[PDB]
Amino acid sequence: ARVKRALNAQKKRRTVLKASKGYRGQRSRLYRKAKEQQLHSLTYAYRDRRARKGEFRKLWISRINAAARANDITYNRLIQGLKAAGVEVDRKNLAELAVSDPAAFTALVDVARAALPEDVNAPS
Amino acid sequence: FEGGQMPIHMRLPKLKGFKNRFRTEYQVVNVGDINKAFPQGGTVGVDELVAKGLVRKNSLVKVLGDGKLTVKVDVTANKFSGSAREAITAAGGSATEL
Amino acid sequence: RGEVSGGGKKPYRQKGTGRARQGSTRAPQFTGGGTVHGPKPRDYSQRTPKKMIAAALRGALSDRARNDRIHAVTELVEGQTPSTKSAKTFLGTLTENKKVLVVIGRTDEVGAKSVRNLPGVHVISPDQLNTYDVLNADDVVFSVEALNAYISANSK
Amino acid sequence: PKAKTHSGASKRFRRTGTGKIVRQKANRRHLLEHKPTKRTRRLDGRTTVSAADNSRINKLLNG
RNA sequence: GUGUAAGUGCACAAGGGAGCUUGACUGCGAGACGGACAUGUCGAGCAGGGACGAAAGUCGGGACUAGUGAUCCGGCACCUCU
RNA sequence: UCAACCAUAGACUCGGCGAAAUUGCACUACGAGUAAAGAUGCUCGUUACGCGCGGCAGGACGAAAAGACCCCGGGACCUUCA
RNA sequence: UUGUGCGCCGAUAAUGUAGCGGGGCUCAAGCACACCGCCGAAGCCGCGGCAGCCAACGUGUUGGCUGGGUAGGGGAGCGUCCUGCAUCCGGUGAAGCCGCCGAGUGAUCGAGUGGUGGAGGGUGUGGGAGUGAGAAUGCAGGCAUGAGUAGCGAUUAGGCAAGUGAGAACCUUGCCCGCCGAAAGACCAAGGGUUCCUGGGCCAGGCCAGUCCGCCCAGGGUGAGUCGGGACCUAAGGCGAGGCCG
RNA sequence: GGGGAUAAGCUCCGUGCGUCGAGAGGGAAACAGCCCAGAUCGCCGGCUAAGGCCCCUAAGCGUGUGCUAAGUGGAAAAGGAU
RNA sequence: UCAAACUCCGUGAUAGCUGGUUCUCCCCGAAAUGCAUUUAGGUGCAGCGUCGCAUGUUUCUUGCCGGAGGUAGAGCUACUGG
RNA sequence: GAGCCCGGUACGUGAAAACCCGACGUCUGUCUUGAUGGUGUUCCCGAGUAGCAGCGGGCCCGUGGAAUCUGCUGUGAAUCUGCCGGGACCACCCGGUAAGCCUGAAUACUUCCCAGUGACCGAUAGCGGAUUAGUACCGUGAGGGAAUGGUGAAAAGUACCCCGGGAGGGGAGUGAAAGAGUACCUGAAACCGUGCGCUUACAAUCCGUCAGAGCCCUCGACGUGUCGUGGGGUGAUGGCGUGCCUUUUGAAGAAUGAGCCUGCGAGUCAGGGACAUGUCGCGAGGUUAACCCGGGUGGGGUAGCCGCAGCGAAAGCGAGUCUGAAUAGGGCGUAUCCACACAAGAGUGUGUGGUGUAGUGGUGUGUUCUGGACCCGAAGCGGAGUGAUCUACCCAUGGCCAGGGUGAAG
RNA sequence: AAGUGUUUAAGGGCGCAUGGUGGAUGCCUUGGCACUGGGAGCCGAUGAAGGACGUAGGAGGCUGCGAUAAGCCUCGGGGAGCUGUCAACCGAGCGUUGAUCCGAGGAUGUCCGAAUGGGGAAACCCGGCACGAGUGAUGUCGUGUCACCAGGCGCUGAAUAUAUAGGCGUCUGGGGGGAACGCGGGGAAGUGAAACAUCUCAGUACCCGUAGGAAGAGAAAACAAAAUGUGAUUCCGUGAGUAGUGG
Repeated sequence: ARVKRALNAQKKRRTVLKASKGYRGQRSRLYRKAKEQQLHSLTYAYRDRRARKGEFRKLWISRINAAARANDITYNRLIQGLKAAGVEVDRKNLAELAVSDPAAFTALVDVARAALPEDVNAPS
Repeated sequence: FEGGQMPIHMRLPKLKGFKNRFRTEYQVVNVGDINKAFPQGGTVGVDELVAKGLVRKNSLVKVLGDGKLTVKVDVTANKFSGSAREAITAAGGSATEL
Repeated sequence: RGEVSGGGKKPYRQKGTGRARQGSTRAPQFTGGGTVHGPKPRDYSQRTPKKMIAAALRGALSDRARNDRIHAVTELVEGQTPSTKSAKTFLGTLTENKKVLVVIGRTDEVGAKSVRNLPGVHVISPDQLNTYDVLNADDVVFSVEALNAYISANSK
Repeated sequence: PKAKTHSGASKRFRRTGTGKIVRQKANRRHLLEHKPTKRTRRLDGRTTVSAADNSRINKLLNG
C-alpha cells in the first residue's frame, strides 16, 4: 500500500499557520518560519505568565507607596505596621483602596501608625 | 573483532584431542525408568522401550542403574552396566544382551 | 536503485559546480529513481501445527453445536436435476439466518449446483472443513453422508 | 541462509553438562624450562570462561 | 657485607666458615592477593620416595622484587589412546 | 613635475524589450564594553523625520571556487641494491 | 618616634567621555561599627488540576512521597493508507478544499455547522504497511529577491518626401548622404536541405516594432552525347579466392 | 602538585570538590563554568535567598556613633611624602 | 577531458570519513575514565544508564571502637647529602 | 450502486480446410538351418591404453602421510592363478570388470501465443515509454535519453447583435451546471493584484510575548447610551526578549546548511538461520522436510531435528567419571527443596527417606549473522568495445607564396 | 499672554472580502508490475530477423500491404451495414445475388540485409549466359540463371615415371538471427581479510565454441562393511554448517 503524505502534513501545517495570524512578513505566510516563530512565542508566553505576577505586584507596590507618602508614611513602615496590626489585606486590594477609596486607605494608614512601635530604630 | 588486540578466540590454545569418527554411542535408560514404566514387569525389549518413549527408535540401547528396580523384569539390550545387571538379577529378572 | 533503467554513469562534476554531489540519476532522492525499502514478492503462509488447526476447527464446530446451529439433511433436492427454488425453500425451512455453510460430498453435484447461486451460501466438502468458513457462517447445514464422513475421519 | 559457526572458537571452547563454557589456559606450549612445576600445575586443566567474555564466546559458538 | 640497579630488609642474622647432600622432586592442593580479559603471585596441608639432623623438624632453588614472548606451525622422548 | 581641454562608446534622462550571480530573517546607526575573541541584532549611553536618485568602495571576517597553506586517511603515477 | 584607620604621588597610548551600567552623590547616594524595616526567584507556603511509585481499605477511593533533562533505555498513544468480518451514512449530495463556532493532557478532533464540489465514505473489532520531513551545497515542478535593474553583439550613418496600412525610426518607391571596393563585388568545392519563386499570414520567432523576413501555410520550380562524377585507369591505403600462421 | 620563565584565557595529574555539559528562574550592566536556587500545570495571593532600597529601577535622599577631601569610593608595585 | 581518453558493464565498488534520518506524551537517566590495540577523531573489555528477574538494607550518614601509614609540620652528634 | 436493459455468465452446442495426438491397416525389419540342460582342455574378452615419473587442475583436502578423477611431457604392461577399487602402502578378504557406442521419465527456462489473478501502482507512481518513446534532443562514435492523461451524459463546442484590426470580452442562446467554453473535473500553497477597517513620516525593532489607551465590528441586558461571566480586528505606549539545524568543551552569531511553496526522499525483506523476552498448542515428549492427494487456507507424509545422562583426548566406563600408585585430594555431572541421622565448627559435609524435574512447535517484539542491509557521497580498479572529421607524426596526390633588394659557383 | 488639543499617508504593516496565476489534493484510467494455468518451443539460400522506398481520390504519422501494393483467389463462419486510425472535411461508391468483418490454405511479394553475378559509402551502381519482346539496326525491356566452402559422383592427371596436387563437370549441404535455460573451454578487478602477497571475491562478471526443446549424465573396472547388505542416471529433503579444511 503506497501512502500519500498530503492529508497528514496539511493538518499540522494548517494548525500552525492559523496560530500565526497577525505576524509580520514571512512569519505569517510560510509554515517553516511560522513554526520557528511559534516556538519562540510559546516560550515567551510561558515565561511571561510567570513574570506577570511579579509585574503586577510591582505596580501595586508603586501605587501603595505613592498613596502612603501622600499620608506622610513610607511603604515599608506602612507594611510593617499593617502586619503588626494583624490586617490581612493584600497589595492588590491595598492598591485598589488607594485608587478608589482614599478615605479607607487613610484609615488603614492610621491603624498602621498606631500599631507601629514608638522607636522603630530601637533594638526591639 | 577486538580492536587489533589478539582476540580471545586466537590467544587461547585449541582444546586437546580428536573426535574418533568410529565412536559408538548408546542411548541410555536407567532401571528407575523401567520401574516407573513397567509396573507389571515382563519381557522388555528394545522396541518396548521405544514404544514407552524411553529411547529413540533406531539406536543402540544401554541400560544403566540409576533408579530402584523392584519388579521382576527380563531385559534385552545392547549393553549393561554392572549395577544395572545386579539390579535386574536381584529382582529375579534376567539381563540378556544382543 | 539498481534495477531502474540507465543511471550507470556519474552525472557531472563533483566539484566546481557548487551543486550537490550525485553519483547517479537513479538515486532514491531523485525523481524517477529507485525505491529504497519497497515491496518485493513474498509468501505469507505460516507453518501452523496440525493440532492447533484441528482444535480450532473443533472449537468452532462446538460453538455452532452449543447454539444448535448444526443441521443434517438427507439431500438438498430431489435428485438428478438442480433446482435453486427447491433448495432455497428447504434452506428457508431449516434456518432463517443470512450466511449458511453447506457441507456435502464431492459426488453430490446436484445439491452443489442447486445451492450454488444463493448469495449467502458457501459450499464446502467434508474433508475441506476449516475454521474460517465455519466461523463465517451463522448456520452449518450438514449432509448425512458428509457428517458421517467427518465423524469417521476424526473419531476413528 | 543458515548461520555459520566460528571455527577457531569451536576448536577452543567447550560446554559442560549444565551449559558452562570451559576453556584451556595459555602459557603451556613451550619455554617450560624456567617455569616452576607449581606454575605449570596452576596452568593445567580447564577453567570456566570469565563473565566478561561469556557473551562474546556464546555468540561466536552459537553462530 | 649481602652475585648484580634501587628500594624494603637482615647483627636473632638473610652477613662469614665447615660437614653431608640434590627438595633446582612426582601426584596434588583448602584458602587467598592482584586483576577488563589474557597473563601474574602466595599458600598451609595430604600421599610417594628422599637429603640433612640425636631429635624436634626444615627442604617443591637462590633475602625479596627484573633476567622475558601468547597463539599457530613443526621437532624430540614416553603412553594400557586411535 | 602636474595636470588641462576636445570628440566619440558607455555611464545619465525618455520610450520598448528584459536577465544574472545572491538570498534564514528584517521598519539592517554610532561610541565604549561584552561574547566563540570578528557585534546592524547583547549592555549602558549617544545620535537619527519617511521614501527615493546619482556616486565612492571602509564593513557586512561581501560573492565565487566542500582552499590554492598544515595535518589525517584513501588514491594515482614515478624511482630503486624494498 | 611606635603601631595603627582612612587618604596623596608612583599611575602612564593611540575611533569618543570610556577604570561608578547612566544621571548624579561628600547637605553621601562613600567607608567602619551597631540597630530597625522593606524589596527581591519558576525557592517555600496558600488554593485548584494532572501524572508516576508505594501504602491502607476496598472491588477504586483516600493518603504519603515524587514529576528539569542531552546520548540513551522502558511504557502508552495520535494521524495516513490498504484489507477480513459486522454495522451505518450518501445525487434529499461522499471525498477533497476554504471558513465559522467549539473541543482534548499531546500528536490532534468535531455522525457541529456554512460555502465550493460531484461519487464514494464513517464507525467497531482484527490483519498488513511504500505510514508522518525542516534541513542531506537533496530531486522535480511552479514562483519570488536582485529589478522594471544590466544588456539589447563592433570598429560605415543615416535623412526627407510620397505610399501602404488599424498600427511605420525599421516595409515599398523616389531623391539625397555615407561605407566596402584583392571586398563587405562575382563564381565554385565541402557542408546544409527547399532556406529558391509566386500568392497568402502576422499568436510563436526576429534581442524594440513590424504591414516585413532565411519565420508560418499553400502551390510551383532543378531539363546535358560534350560541364562534375560512374559506365575508363591507376596512387597511398582498404578488403582479400586459395594460402601461411595462431 | 609536576612541566614551562611556578608567564599564560599554557599543559598534565589528584580531590564522595562544585557547576556547565544535559539546567530554566533570580543576582553579578551585558556574562556556558561565579553567587542564590533545581521549572508537573494554573492564580491580577503571601514569606524569603543571593543581591539590594536618591532617579533610571521594586524597596530607606532609614536611625545612632565615627572617618574620608582623594569624586578616594569608582583598577596597580618597588618606593617617595610636615 | 590526459602522470594513462571515452562508453557500457562488474556495480547499489569501497570510504575507521562528511552529511542526512520524518508524529506525540509518561517514567528513569549518563559519559568524556581504566587496560589493550598498525593505536590515538576507531574499536574490544571494564566503569557509569535503563528494563526484567532474584535478594533484602546488605548501600549511605552520624557516634563509638579496633587497625596500618611516613604526607603537612618538625627535626638532624638519629642517618645520608648540600 | 442493475441477477431480470445490453455484452455476457451457468450450461450446452459447432469445422469445409490445415495441423497435432491416438487407433486399425497396407509397409518394413526379423526369428524360425531350429532348442535344451551336461564333460575336460587351447584361444578371446577394447594399447601407445592402464601403471610409473616430472610439472599442473580439481576434489572438505591451500602438497600435505594424499587415496579416487584429470591435462601436457617422458617411459610403458598384462587377457582371468588378468586387471582395477575399498584415503599413503603391504598381506588377506570383499566389490567390480577400464581403455566401444546409444538411451525415455522424473529436472531448468519463457522471446512469443491464449485464459486468468492481486490486503500490486494509479500519471514526480507503475516499464525509460498511458500522450509523436527508445521518440524529440545530446554525442564523431560506442552510447545517453526526456516532458506531455481527465469539458460534457450527449458537441448540444455558444446561431445572432455590440466594442475591437485581431486576440479578447459583453449581451443572447445550449446545457442539470459555462463557480463545465475544446487555456475545459476538482482547483491547495508559494507568488501577484483590487476594495474596505485599524495603524504608521522624532523614530534604533531575532519583529514575538505580557500589560495596554484609542478606534472599528459583533452577541446579550436595560433606553435613547451604558454595562457584561461577553467575543473578535488593529494596535499608540511600557516590561521582557541573542533565529532554526548540525558539529561541538562551548556558537544568538563572525563554525556548518537552508531564497520560497507543493509533491517526492532514509532500520526494510529473505532464512524450520542465532540469542532474549511475550503469547498460544501439546507435554516426557514436541514437531515434520521433500513429497502425495484436495480448484483453498484442508488431509496425509517418521526421513530427520530438538529434549530424554554425564565424564574423558580417546579407547571406555556410567550416576558417575577424569587425573592419579592412591577411598587422596581436586575438576565436571547427578533439577531443586524438605526431613532425619552421623560427622565435623578449615568455612560445612556424608548418607537414608520423601519431593519429584520440562521440553518442544507456531507466532509478536528487540538485538544479531549472510546478503547493496538505514539513506546519500569520491578520487580510482578491472572486462569488453568506441574514437586520429580536434590534435601529434607519417604516406599518396594537388595548390599557394604581391613587390623590392643583395649578388655565390660557373 | 501662557497652556492644553484632534485632524496628513508619498508609501508601508496587519485583518477581512474578492480575484488572478499555478497545478497540489480527492476521485478515476485504452498504461504498467508481479505471478498462476495452459500452448509453442525455433526462424533462414523456396532468402530470415530487421529495415529503406513506395502504396488509398485527396498533405503527413501509426497500422496494413508490395508495381496484383489498406490489397488478389479458394474454403469455412457471420449477418447488415461498410470504404483501417490519428481525424474529420468532403468526393465518390459498394452491400440480402451476402459486403465490411473473423479463421485456415494459396498467389503476388520492389530494394537492402547471411546477401550470394561483380562492385559498393546498406537500401544503388555495372554486368555475363540462355530464352522471349521490341527496333530499319544499335540502343531498350521481361523471365530464369551466374558467390564461396564442405562432402559425394564422373572426366583429366603437372613438374614426371608410378601417380598425386591441381583442374573441369554435376548433385547434396552449410553460412545468418534469436530473451532465458544447457554443455565444453578461457577467465578479472573493485571487495573481505579493518594493511597485504597465500586466501576471498569467484570459476562470478565477461569472452569463445556449440546445441536441444530441453540439455548434460546414465546401465558399475559403483558403494558398502563382514550386514547370508544395496544395485544405471538425474532431481528434491535431510545428513550438515557437521566430518573436516584454512596466513
